[PDB]
Amino acid sequence: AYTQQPGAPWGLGRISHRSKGSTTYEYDTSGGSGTCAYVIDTGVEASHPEFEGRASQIKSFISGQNTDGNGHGTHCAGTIGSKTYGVAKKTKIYGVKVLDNSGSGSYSGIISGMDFAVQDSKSRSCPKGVVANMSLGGGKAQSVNDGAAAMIRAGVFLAVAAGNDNANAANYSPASEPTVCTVGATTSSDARSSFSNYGNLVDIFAPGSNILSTWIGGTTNTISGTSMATPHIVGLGAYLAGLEGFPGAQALCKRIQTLSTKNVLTGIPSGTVNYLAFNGNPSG
Amino acid sequence: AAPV
Ligand SMILES: [Ca+2]
Repeated sequence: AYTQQPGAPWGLGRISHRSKGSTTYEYDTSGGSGTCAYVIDTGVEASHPEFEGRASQIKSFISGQNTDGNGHGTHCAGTIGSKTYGVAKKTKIYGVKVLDNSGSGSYSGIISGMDFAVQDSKSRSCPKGVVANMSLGGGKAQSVNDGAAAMIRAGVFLAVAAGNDNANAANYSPASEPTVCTVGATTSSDARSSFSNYGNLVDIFAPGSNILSTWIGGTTNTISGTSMATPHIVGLGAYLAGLEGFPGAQALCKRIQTLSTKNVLTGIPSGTVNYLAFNGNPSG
Repeated sequence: AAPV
């Protein structure tokens, strides 16, 4: 059941079509329903009307901050499954705050958040899959890549942000973990976003510049970053899992790379894949 | 880490 959503943020039109320019987002109605998506960030503003009751922020590893008072996590949750700005429109969102509101998190608090989401995901109703979003990063830490790797090993499609350093992702975490689906950011004229990290360790590219999404205070905001490209991927996967069935956590990153539009991007250096997300739309 |  393919429907279409007219006047959709360019990023959604870019993923349901092989050629750029479309403002219509075409997708199957199931829209990642029966699937669960964990947003590991500054938290998610559940009350927001764009989530249609499908978001609940359930855990925090930050002292006395049990709410997204930053904006990052809610912006990312909107791209994953908000009514107007999200990919997987029937998905269920769960927020785990691992970054305080000034936008900072200890690696320890982050590793704990990843495990919490894995352990918690099994107490939730996600018959068609559990996906995860980590639009965060810092210097390379094996401890983090390992906690990240473990999520993958438990069957959770974890996608993480390449980074906004215009550098090779190999030097950051969760970015450098071979096992997670690392995401680079894309421009609407099909160029790698000037800030997007790159390298062999990045597994896919998706809309990352000028992305409109949900924001704290009941609004929307338009920001650019690899954290904007990542929820395009986490959402794309929930959608593919609710439509084609969950194939595995790494296999879902693999499936995404197979569907991806090839050699259409510019700004992509040698050693870096030239893959742009595509949702498999028959009439795409 | 910081959000990106
Ligand atoms: Ca990777």
